Amino acid sequence: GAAKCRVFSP
Amino acid sequence: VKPNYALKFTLAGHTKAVSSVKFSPNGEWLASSSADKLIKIWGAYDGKFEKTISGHKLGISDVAWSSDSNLLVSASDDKTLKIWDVSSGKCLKTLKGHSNYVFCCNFNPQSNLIVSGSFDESVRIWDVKTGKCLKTLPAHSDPVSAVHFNRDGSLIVSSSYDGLCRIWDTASGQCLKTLIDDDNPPVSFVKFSPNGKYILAATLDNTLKLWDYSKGKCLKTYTGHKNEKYCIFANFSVTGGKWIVSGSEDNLVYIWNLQTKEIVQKLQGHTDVVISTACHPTENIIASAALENDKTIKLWKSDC
Repeated sequence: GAAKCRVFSP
Repeated sequence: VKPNYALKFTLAGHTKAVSSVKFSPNGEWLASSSADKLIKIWGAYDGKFEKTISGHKLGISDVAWSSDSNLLVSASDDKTLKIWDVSSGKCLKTLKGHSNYVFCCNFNPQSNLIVSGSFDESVRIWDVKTGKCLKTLPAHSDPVSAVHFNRDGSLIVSSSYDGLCRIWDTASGQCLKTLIDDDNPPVSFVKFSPNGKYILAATLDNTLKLWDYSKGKCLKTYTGHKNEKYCIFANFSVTGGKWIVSGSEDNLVYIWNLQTKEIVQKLQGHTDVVISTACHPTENIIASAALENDKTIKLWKSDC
């Protein structure tokens, strides 16, 4: 995956 | 006056979620980055697949063009950025130094600098020709969602999950401005207006705002879409009518009148979160791209 394509959170 | 964007092409081929689409400044190409670790180049006008560019070891969250449309920069979960010569597809540089995912990237207009933001909470400024990191800004206290240069490259705007937008002086690396809002929802996107006087900021309370950052005043808000989970990029559309364009978590593209804030069109056809949109620099053309259930890029065209 890529962080852009996952829910945005720490 | 309202636009009449109509679906023209649906581009398949990424094997995981798409993360971003950008038109080349010269209008010839669309670039897409994906969680599948690839960049794909498509013809902007015929939709024709041009080539696949690879080399990142993990997924890519963002891609950006140099001002002369000759280079691409990509930001990856593998903690690096990569500078690519587009015509050859060769990796020219690997930018190393972030300690977590690289989330966002951009060239400055001169295209001798790249700015990047990361989950490591820093904003880095990189020398394009050497690939050396010139500055590490301790920009935010949570992941950085977006970084963007203004029209002459003298300023950077950053946004973060921490709830802030910051305006930085590029040469000194000093913070000139911090936009603080009560309730401080995470900021999932920011960019400068085309004239560099305003910033467009998205927050994860389903809200886009147009701000006078020097005045610290909010001039416009745009609502009606769904944005609670993902960093969805928004655009100024300037080739015809003056629109605000954004993806949405309800699988639609939203288009607002910039001045009146009314919704002037909703584009339907995607089957997942529309994670990214881009506006063609000379034609009334929109590119949109979507997450895992869909994985396609769609091109839309309007008469205004």
